[PDB]
Amino acid sequence: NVKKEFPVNLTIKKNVYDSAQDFNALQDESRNSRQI
Amino acid sequence: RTLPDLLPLFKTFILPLERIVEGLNKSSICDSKAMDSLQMGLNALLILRNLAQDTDSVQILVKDREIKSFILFILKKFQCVATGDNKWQLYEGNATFFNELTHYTLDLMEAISSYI
Amino acid sequence: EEETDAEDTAKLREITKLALQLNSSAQKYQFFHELSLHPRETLTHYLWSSKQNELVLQGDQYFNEDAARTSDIYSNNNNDRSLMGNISLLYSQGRL
Amino acid sequence: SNIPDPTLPPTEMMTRFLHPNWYALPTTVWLKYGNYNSWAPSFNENGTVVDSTTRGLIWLERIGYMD
Amino acid sequence: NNVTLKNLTAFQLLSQRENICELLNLVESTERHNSIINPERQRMSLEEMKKMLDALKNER
Amino acid sequence: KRILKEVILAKKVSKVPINNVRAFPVLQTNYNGSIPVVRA
Amino acid sequence: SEKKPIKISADFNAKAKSLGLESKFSNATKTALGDPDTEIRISARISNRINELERLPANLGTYSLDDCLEFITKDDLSSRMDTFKIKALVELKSLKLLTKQKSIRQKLINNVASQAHHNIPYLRDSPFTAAAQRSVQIR
Amino acid sequence: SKLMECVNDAVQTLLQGDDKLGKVSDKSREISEKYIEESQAIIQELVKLTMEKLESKFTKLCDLETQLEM
Amino acid sequence: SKLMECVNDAVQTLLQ
Amino acid sequence: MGYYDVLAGLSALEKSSQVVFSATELQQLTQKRVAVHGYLGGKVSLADAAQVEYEVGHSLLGSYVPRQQLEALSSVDFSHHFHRTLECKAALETHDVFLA
Amino acid sequence: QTNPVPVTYPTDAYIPTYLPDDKVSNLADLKKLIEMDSRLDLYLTR
Repeated sequence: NVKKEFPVNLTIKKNVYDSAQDFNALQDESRNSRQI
Repeated sequence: RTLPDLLPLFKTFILPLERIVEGLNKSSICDSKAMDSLQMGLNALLILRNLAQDTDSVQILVKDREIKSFILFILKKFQCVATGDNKWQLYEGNATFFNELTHYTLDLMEAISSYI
Repeated sequence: EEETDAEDTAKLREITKLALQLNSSAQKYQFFHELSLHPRETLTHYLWSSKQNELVLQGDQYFNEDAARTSDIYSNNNNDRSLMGNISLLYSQGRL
Repeated sequence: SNIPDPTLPPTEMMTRFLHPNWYALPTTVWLKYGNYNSWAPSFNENGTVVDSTTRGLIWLERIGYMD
Repeated sequence: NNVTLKNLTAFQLLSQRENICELLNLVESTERHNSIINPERQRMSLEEMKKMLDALKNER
Repeated sequence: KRILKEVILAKKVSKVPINNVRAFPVLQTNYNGSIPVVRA
Repeated sequence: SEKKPIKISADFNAKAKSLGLESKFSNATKTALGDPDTEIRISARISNRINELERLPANLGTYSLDDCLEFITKDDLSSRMDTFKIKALVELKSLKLLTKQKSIRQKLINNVASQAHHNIPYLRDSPFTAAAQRSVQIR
Repeated sequence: SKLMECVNDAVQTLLQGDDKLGKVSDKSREISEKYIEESQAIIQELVKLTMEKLESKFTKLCDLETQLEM
Repeated sequence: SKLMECVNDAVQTLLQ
Repeated sequence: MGYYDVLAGLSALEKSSQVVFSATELQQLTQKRVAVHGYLGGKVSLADAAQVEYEVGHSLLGSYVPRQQLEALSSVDFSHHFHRTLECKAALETHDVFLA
Repeated sequence: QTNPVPVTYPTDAYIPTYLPDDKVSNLADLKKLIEMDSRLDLYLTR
């Protein structure tokens, strides 16, 4: 006498529709034939 | 017996139960303090009955005018309910409480029935 | 014998059902008579009992695998913290 | 660690959870003494939560009028 | 057929609320009140009583 | 994407919201340890 | 609207509903997470996210654009090279320790529910819970 | 379940006033009369059912008398 | 809304 | 599998001009739940769990690696392993199909 | 049999004794009928 959400790490994820726009670190050097 | 001055506390919790039961023929448990006092009385009564299931405890209980008078009061209220007297008519909203009460009392009576 | 037993049982059950209906009507009459005798006390009792019963009926709502699987009820932003506050004790008892 | 993969069943928490607010309290017993034994104790209400008439009214409302 | 704390509290609260709502005349219970009275059943029972009374009267 | 691009390019908006993570991921050189293995 | 807005009948399921108490006679409510279809779908999404996280490179430094004030001379080490790597690791490991969190959560919930009638006042003080706890202790 | 909040507020306002309880008492009195009428009807039907029961048991009595004579 | 209207009308009829 | 996949494979390796498609080659290139663990309930028999087939798939080193073994692995070998299995797989599959 | 076989439906019910004797005028007849039924049961069972 607010709802704190899990972080949306957008920088980590990849583009779903056009994956030719991801950062060069995330891309796969296999569509332009540069693996070997 | 081994713990004297234990019965006085239970009597302090049990006699206001007598007053309440007399006032139990109408809606009179509106407040939470009333409900708390009623529940404390019922718990003390059950404790007394469980102890009275033993020889030394019932011997100590018999030598007490207050407990015997309370048992007689509850029995006369039960008789008034049974014979259908117009003096004191139990309000059904309280019946539950009364029910438990009666049972405990009878058990007590059973025990002390050997000493009268 | 079986027919007689079944018939007697059915008749007894019908009579008991009618007796229970009589009890219900009599209890409603008694409530309204008591209200006519002492309105203030019965109305205060009604208000208190309704509040208490509503409080009781809302004691198990966050126990439905939806509140359990999402992080809402475990958040500290809850004004009432009757769930997380136990942790310490539960840890000292080793049960957890 | 011994912790399994999060995609392996089971995955539900409250599958066998019971809150005390549904624990099947004790009530009247409703004994039955033959057919022509009417001067017989019908109930047995020793450690009940609610008395006989209220239990009967509950049964009447929920079961007796189910038809 | 089973009775738990939730069921008991719900039943008691429902009875209380029904009674109070009836006090304020906020409820119309003609169906229940005429299925319990059942005036057809009243007439049937009255005619049965009359027939039984005539039977007892004429046996003498 | 094309609609928004042509809307912004034509200057058909008063202001453009600018909220960007001020970092961006990039690869990193990856060398080996020079202390040889004992291999018991 | 004009007449009585309740109109109680002899059903007890419409009567109970019209006065508010509708779900109060069922044991447990109905939820969405109780079906195996939604469980399979959630598991699929979680597995896909974990796949994507694990297909990332290990050497995943980050240029922070505030390294300007830290005059790095090609020999110093940037104090923020591991910020996206730390977040990736945190998310991956948190996604891999889901069942452990579930188990601890359900232990907490069970051990706090079993003591409802002893720790919560408005449940401990109802006449029915008191009557039941007394009935158990009848010698 | 929203109507009951208004009902509770109305009952509280009733408890606030002083000269409001007499009308409540009179209305409850009339309602009690309604319910005693209902109980009278139920009691009459109970009487009918017990009459039927007694008739059946009376036939049983006649059979028992025949057995005793045998 | 209309709920308060009905409740207050009932209370006024009760008190009059 | 796919025409553009075949082209990407033949271009990864530098032997793209040493391949010639036929008519048919071109026309064909254009086209309950048993409780396994017991962290949440009462575990079912281990025999029942073995009867079911497990498939993690999403992880790379499976669902479990012991502490000592993982702590004492070689990173160069596994980097080359992942480069062979994850990235260079299409080229090797094409080299398995074509190029004798 | 040596026990009364607990059952699931209510086997009896009290009759309320708090009703006004003036308004309800057929309770006495119902209680008389109940007593006669009990007597018939006793006689048959004996």
